[PDB]
Amino acid sequence: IVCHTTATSPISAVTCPPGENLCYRKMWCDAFCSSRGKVVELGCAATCPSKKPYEEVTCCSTDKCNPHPKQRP
Amino acid sequence: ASNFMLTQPRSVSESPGKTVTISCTRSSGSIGSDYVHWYQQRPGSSPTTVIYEDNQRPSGVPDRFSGSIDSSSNSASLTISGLKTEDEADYYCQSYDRSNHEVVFGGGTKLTVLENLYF
Amino acid sequence: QVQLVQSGAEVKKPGSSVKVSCKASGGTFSSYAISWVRQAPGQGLEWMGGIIPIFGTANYAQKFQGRVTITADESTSTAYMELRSLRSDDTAVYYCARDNLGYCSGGSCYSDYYYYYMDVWGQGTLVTVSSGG
Repeated sequence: IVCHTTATSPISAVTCPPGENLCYRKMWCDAFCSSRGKVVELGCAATCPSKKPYEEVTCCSTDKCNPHPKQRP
Repeated sequence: ASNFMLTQPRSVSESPGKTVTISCTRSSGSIGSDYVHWYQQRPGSSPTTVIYEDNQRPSGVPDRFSGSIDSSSNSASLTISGLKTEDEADYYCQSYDRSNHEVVFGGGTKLTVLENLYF
Repeated sequence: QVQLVQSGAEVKKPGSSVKVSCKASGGTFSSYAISWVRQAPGQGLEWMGGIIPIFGTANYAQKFQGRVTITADESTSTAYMELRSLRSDDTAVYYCARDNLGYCSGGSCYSDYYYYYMDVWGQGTLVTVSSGG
């Protein structure tokens, strides 16, 4: 699977490592949420990441299915 | 389609050692819905920040500079106490219009330090 | 203590274009946005737009949409403002300026554009446009 990642500069799409067949999006507010919106982490995973309180995590299983909001139709 | 306006006085004048206040009034929408920052610009120089995020002071900026917000007048204010001749400069407020996704600048205030004493 | 260093003053005929550059010290734009702000003679600051290289996206003020192009090359740590179809109202000092609040850290990034305060400013570039057109 190819997933979007926020770990690169510029943000980019990457082929996920072996055994990581999901893309994920994890989002939470920081103190600038009211202006910059939520912080978003995008990447690859074997199992859909666990979420702490006030975090949102959603996974998907098709190529490039987890775009950053500013790179999403 | 038009951005909101930030209106400042064109000119403010005062003697050294006094306190001066420069206001920045938002024409539409609430002043508190978006941060207001303030820049100083001396002649022939680039702007520098004196107040950011309504009332925060960058390192290096003297404590004589402070910022505040007044919801009832829908305005932000830059206050300079103990005015010094070196404070003569243009000052601009700045905020952001979320509807149009644009930075908004106030029109600028020229601060002049009076040389004689008046009453 | 990043600095932004801009190209030099230019004098242009009406209808021509100018491309002003803005070189960041330190070899990178990181996750910062760079805006272009201009100041016509004796007038106030005016935002033209900005660019966030880490997202590959630019934002424009409606007044300049389609006539200005703002770009940046991370590999040469240089940002640019190309303003076309120059006219007398474009005589101004043009500044580049960094948004103090980066868009990314620790492998995650903010979701929305929001132009915060401008901490580091270039020295400005005067562009003078002759009359007519």
